[PDB]
Amino acid sequence: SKNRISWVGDAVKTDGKKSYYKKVCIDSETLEVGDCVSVIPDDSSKPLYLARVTALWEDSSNGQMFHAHWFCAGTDTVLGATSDPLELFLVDECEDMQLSYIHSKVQVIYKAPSGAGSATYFYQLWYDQDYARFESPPKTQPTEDNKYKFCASCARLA
Amino acid sequence: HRKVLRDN
Ligand SMILES: [Zn+2]
Repeated sequence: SKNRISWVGDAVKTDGKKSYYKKVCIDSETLEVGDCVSVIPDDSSKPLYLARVTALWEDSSNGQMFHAHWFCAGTDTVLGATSDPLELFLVDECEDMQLSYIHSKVQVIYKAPSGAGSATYFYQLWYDQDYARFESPPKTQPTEDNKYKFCASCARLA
Repeated sequence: HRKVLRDN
């Protein structure tokens, strides 16, 4: 909840009706144009709305405002849900909005296209096939007498 | 088109 709201810096453009700014302080946090921001929906139950702050201005009419450029999640698309809650999509949805509606500052990055990467097998845990369990890998050490042919599973199964 | 219509 944003209650203490102060402009940071002198105004960058003036409409003679709006006065635009580059930065605003809200509570302790400082927020610039291009930062991203979180908004609680009209339905508190629904997930948070996320947006980029594209402009900050003071209106003769209306007060201390910003323009939200919305993101949307998978569930707002043909896709239904999606594997990662952190996943987001650009969408051409906007709104002027009072700065006091801002829940929190958030971090949204762009994820450039990646390549397949190293296709190698990996393991993390040991499977006790007798008792149907996963443990952390047993740390059974070899001697220097049998290092050259050591099998950890021979060692335990003896 | 607006997406947040509450007032407070
Ligand atoms: Zn817009």
